Amino acid sequence: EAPAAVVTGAAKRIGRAIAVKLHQTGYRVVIHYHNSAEAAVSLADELNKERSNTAVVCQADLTNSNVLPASCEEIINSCFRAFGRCDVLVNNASAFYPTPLVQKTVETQVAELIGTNAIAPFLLTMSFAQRQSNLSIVNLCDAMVDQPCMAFSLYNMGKHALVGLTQSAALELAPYGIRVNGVAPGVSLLPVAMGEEEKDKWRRKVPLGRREASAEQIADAVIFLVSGSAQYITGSIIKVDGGLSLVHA
Amino acid sequence: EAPAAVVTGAAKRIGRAIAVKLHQTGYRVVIHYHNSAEAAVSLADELNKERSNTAVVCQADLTNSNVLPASCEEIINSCFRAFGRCDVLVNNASAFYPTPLVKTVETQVAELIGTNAIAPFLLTMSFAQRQSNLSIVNLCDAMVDQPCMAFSLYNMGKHALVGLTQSAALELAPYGIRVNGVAPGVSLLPVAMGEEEKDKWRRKVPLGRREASAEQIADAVIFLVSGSAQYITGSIIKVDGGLSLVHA
Amino acid sequence: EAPAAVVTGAAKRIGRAIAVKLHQTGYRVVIHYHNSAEAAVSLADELNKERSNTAVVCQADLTNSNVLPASCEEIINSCFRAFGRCDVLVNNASAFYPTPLVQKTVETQVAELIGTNAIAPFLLTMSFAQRQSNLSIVNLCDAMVDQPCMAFSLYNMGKHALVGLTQSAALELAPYGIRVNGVAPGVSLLPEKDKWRRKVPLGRREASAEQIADAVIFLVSGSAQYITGSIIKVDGGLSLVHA
Amino acid sequence: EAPAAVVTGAAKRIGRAIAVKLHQTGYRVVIHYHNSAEAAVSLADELNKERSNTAVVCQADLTNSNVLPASCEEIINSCFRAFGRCDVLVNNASAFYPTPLVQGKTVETQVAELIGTNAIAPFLLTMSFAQRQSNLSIVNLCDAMVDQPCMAFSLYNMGKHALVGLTQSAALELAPYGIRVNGVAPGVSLLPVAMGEEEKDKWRRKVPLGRREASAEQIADAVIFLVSGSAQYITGSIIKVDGGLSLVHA
Ligand SMILES: NC(=O)c1ccc[n+]([C@@H]2O[C@H](COP(=O)([O-])OP(=O)(O)OC[C@H]3O[C@@H](n4cnc5c(N)ncnc54)[C@H](OP(=O)(O)O)[C@@H]3O)[C@@H](O)[C@H]2O)c1
Ligand SMILES: NC(=O)c1ccc[n+]([C@@H]2O[C@H](COP(=O)([O-])OP(=O)(O)OC[C@H]3O[C@@H](n4cnc5c(N)ncnc54)[C@H](OP(=O)(O)O)[C@@H]3O)[C@@H](O)[C@H]2O)c1
Ligand SMILES: NC(=O)c1ccc[n+]([C@@H]2O[C@H](COP(=O)([O-])OP(=O)(O)OC[C@H]3O[C@@H](n4cnc5c(N)ncnc54)[C@H](OP(=O)(O)O)[C@@H]3O)[C@@H](O)[C@H]2O)c1
Ligand SMILES: NC(=O)c1ccc[n+]([C@@H]2O[C@H](COP(=O)([O-])OP(=O)(O)OC[C@H]3O[C@@H](n4cnc5c(N)ncnc54)[C@H](OP(=O)(O)O)[C@@H]3O)[C@@H](O)[C@H]2O)c1
Ligand SMILES: CCc1nc(N)nc(N)c1-c1ccc(Cl)cc1
Ligand SMILES: CCc1nc(N)nc(N)c1-c1ccc(Cl)cc1
Ligand SMILES: CCc1nc(N)nc(N)c1-c1ccc(Cl)cc1
Ligand SMILES: CCc1nc(N)nc(N)c1-c1ccc(Cl)cc1
Repeated sequence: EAPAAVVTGAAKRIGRAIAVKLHQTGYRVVIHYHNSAEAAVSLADELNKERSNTAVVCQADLTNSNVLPASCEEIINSCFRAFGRCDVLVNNASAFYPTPLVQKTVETQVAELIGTNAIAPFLLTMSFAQRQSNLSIVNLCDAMVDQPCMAFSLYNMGKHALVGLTQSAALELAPYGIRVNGVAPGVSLLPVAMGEEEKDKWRRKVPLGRREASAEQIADAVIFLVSGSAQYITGSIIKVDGGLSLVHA
Repeated sequence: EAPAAVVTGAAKRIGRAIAVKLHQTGYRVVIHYHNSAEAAVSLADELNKERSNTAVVCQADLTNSNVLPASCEEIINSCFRAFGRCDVLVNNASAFYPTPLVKTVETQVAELIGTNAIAPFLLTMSFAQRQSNLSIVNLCDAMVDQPCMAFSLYNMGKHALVGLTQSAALELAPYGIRVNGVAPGVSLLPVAMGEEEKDKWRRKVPLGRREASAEQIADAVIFLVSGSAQYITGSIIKVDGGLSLVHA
Repeated sequence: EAPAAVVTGAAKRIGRAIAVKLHQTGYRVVIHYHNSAEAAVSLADELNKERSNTAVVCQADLTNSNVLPASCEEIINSCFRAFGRCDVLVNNASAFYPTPLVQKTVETQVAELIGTNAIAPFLLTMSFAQRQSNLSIVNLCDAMVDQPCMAFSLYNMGKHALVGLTQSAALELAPYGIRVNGVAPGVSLLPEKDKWRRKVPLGRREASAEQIADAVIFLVSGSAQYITGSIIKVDGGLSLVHA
Repeated sequence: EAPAAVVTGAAKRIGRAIAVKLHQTGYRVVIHYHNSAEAAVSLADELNKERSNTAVVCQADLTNSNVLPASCEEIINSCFRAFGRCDVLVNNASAFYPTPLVQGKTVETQVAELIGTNAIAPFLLTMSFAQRQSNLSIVNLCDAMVDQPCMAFSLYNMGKHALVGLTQSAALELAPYGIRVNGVAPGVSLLPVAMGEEEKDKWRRKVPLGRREASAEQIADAVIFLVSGSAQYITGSIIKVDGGLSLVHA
């Protein structure tokens, strides 16, 4: 039978491209979404038009709270309910906004930024492992974590914690045959709210091509990590950043 | 006038040695503690016997919760109320216990990610908002990239603290606040640990086959807050006897 | 036309596996060797039996010396002469032995360890770029570079230098569309063996040269067109394991 | 009896600052130099005027060659010859110039100079320091920007990366001998003498902490900490002294 993957935040942008490319590869997919119901449903319909019964949606808020463990367990359970197995988890969903140190509550910001970027990946990892071929987890990291944007402390803290998770889970889950790796974009699809002049400023920084990564280029690295061509790779984080992280101030 | 410092988890072990050394250097100290009230008060009394009105205690749980921002604002405020200034913040307090992937898990998240990362972040916000050689020192972990098995939430917290160190160094540089870390390998070993297990850790350390004293950790904190470190920000100094360089 | 690749130290072990997989992928290949002429020619015979005139050999000593720049220019030129193009350079050749700090001359050891592991990759990079589509260079790094083996100072130095070359050349050659990346094995083909295997988290799977070659195939592919300056560890998780 | 230190490339700039601060701390010093004879002697005269017989000069080219091991052995021997002991080695001397990958000295001369001064001579001096053997240590002058390198400086960057590898490998292997091995990694400190003020200001404006380069004494302060008793458990560590520069994105 066909393997099955969960992709978080899969309705739009990079998560959509990952879900598409996994499906093209032969996976059945759970399209997790939070607010983007119409886009999630439209994607599942597109994938099911290609092969019936190969895509479902699953709604969840991945903000940290006392029920986040239950929500994460339910996302994994939704893959077993639909497809009878769960071979790949892709932790893609992520909040991003500034949290300046000097002048939503700050605890809501902690819950959203650390919850989506770190705690939900951790809880999803627990539930993936507990509910258990070529099993693997891919975490969407950030190649610029050590040269961060000013005023983004909580986002940066969350992405650093996700590197720690990737490493710790690779070590702990290797005996169960589950590999755990990361893909670290530099700039890929730019923020919807960002003006054209600012987008071009970011583009001009990238050595390879002076352009952002497509979503498909990011997804290409995810497909490699889940493939049989990566069977001895665990704990690794692949930068897909066009050289951006090597550029000095 | 004498500068003042806040040290979190200062009643015992490394945080106690840091508070002692800061005091010996000339700082007035806030000794934060959670459960260890008798040891925090005994330290305060020792330091005030050495020089009157130079130490106070401040109790707080640094577990993450809806009240943690207020608690961290109150720790910093305690230094201003006692001493009229707050020049140094040492984020030392830390929960450490296994969280296997295969207390509720959300309590473990609150304790391990709150003490190791969120409380340092909120303390950093409160310190900066209240603002000469100002600096913050974060107690990191030199083994964060070769972590102990089954310690994912602790490791996640310590990685998040590296990110805070860097992000806060960059954002607080314009205000003249330096932000750095000290990363022990093994220093004071857990008190429950049998000597046979302690000796196994000691044997791994290239430099002397022995754990760091708390005082050796504190010496790196004293350097980073001193005028000999005035250009250092965003740096994490390993104090690990070469342990992180040892392969499996 | 089919793209072409140079693989250094391609007669045996990892380099041989890389050459085979590039050839299977559709590359024409230059098989570099120093001492292993019989194995280089045996490999070329196997590859040419599959597709005629798709594999040649090239002899060079990659020890640093006054003639190393000309040797490296000749390896690159051999690819252009055989195949009319040179799309991929894999810097695989490497010397490995201990050089204790406290007690071949030490300067011969510098020439071999630093020359084969770092300087010849630098000179090959220069010649590859100067003679220039999906162009890329892949350097064989070491996943244990920051947890080095005791008494291997010069080997470790040269592998660190190779990381610096990977990064510096990625930046400088990006405007030319040449990507520069690394693959960092941990324990692959062993030179006591069991001791090492039991420490690898993914130790249920034997380490293989083909697994290393798979990462090289990804990095040279169109699936890696935005990837430059990246070093992929292929080590079963070994570098995550504390002492 | 006062401890003794060797500082390479100590006639001017950062290496002079390091020699001066070690001397102020109580060390006797060997001021190594290559071409800067007048500045080396000037400095040793100043230090000797402060306390007699506490500074000597030693001349040596640190370019790689088949004689480099003998030169490095001789530098260490000069410390024992003058002072009877050698407690600290500071590997400061360093060539720096561009070596573009795509197109005067031959490339092999550039290799010998850039990799010799930045890496091979530190390795040979480390071997001779250890063989000739309490608070013994080595400090290597690294570069905080080694992972965000300047365009066209590949050989310099390769040499600094190799020096990180040496720092770590020598820390591990020399720990049983009680010799600590650490690094200090400037971002921008004293700017090139050839650089125009406009270009210097471009660099200064990038630095978060103060929008200025490190003084030479700020770099020396980190060296003095690492050789001190306050660092007695620290080995294999590289301290950035960079004002936050390495944290700044493109
Ligand atoms: N784009 C880049 O250049 C870039 C650069 C560096 C790293 N990355 C990483 O790559 C991944 C994909 O980036 P992207 O730009 O495609 O991300 P994005 O568009 O900013 O976010 C992806 C999705 O995350 C989901 N999400 C946000 N908050 C959530 C919450 N509270 N609960 C559950 N889901 C939530 C949202 O789903 P709904 O729309 O359904 O609400 C959203 O569509 C992220 O991890 C990002 O950090 C991207
Ligand atoms: N010891 C080592 O070898 C070592 C190795 C690597 C890193 N480090 C780091 O170095 C720092 C000091 O280490 P240590 O061994 O001295 O630490 P420790 O003894 O484990 O803990 C220090 C103090 O943290 C406070 N703490 C724990 N949970 C708390 C909470 N919920 N709220 C507030 N405070 C809390 C406790 O204060 P009360 O007693 O008052 O409750 C405790 O005494 C830590 O950050 C540790 O991670 C140490
Ligand atoms: N095996 C592993 O586990 C492992 C681990 C970490 C990193 N790596 C990296 O992976 C790559 C391939 O490793 P491997 O074990 O397959 O290497 P290997 O067999 O030790 O050597 C590869 C080839 O390099 C060539 N070589 C050595 N010294 C030379 C010189 N002076 N001039 C020219 N060529 C020379 C030799 O070719 P000839 O036989 O023709 O003379 C040799 O067959 C290396 O860069 C290595 O450092 C491997
Ligand atoms: N300045 C900075 O901003 C900065 C930034 C990053 C790293 N660093 C590192 O910090 C250290 C000191 O920097 P600096 O700017 O003071 O260095 P520098 O002025 O460029 O060079 C220091 C000395 O190196 C000696 N040297 C050069 N080539 C030599 C050779 N072939 N043989 C022997 N000695 C040789 C020269 O001695 P003579 O004059 O006697 O010939 C020179 O005075 C260097 O390792 C540098 O890489 C500095
Ligand atoms: C808002 C898009 C976004 N979402 C998430 N989850 N993470 C990010 N790192 C970004 C991001 C992308 C490009 C730039 Cl230039 C800045 C931030
Ligand atoms: C329990 C002491 C402790 N507390 C905290 N906060 N962090 C740690 N990293 C440790 C610790 C020290 C030595 C060993 Cl061997 C293991 C863990
Ligand atoms: C001789 C094989 C070899 N050659 C080179 N060129 N580099 C290496 N790192 C090794 C190697 C492989 C396995 C072990 Cl355990 C140690 C070293
Ligand atoms: C020429 C001074 C110099 N010498 C050496 N040995 N290394 C360096 N890294 C520099 C240097 C300092 C500042 C700038 Cl901006 C650029 C280079």
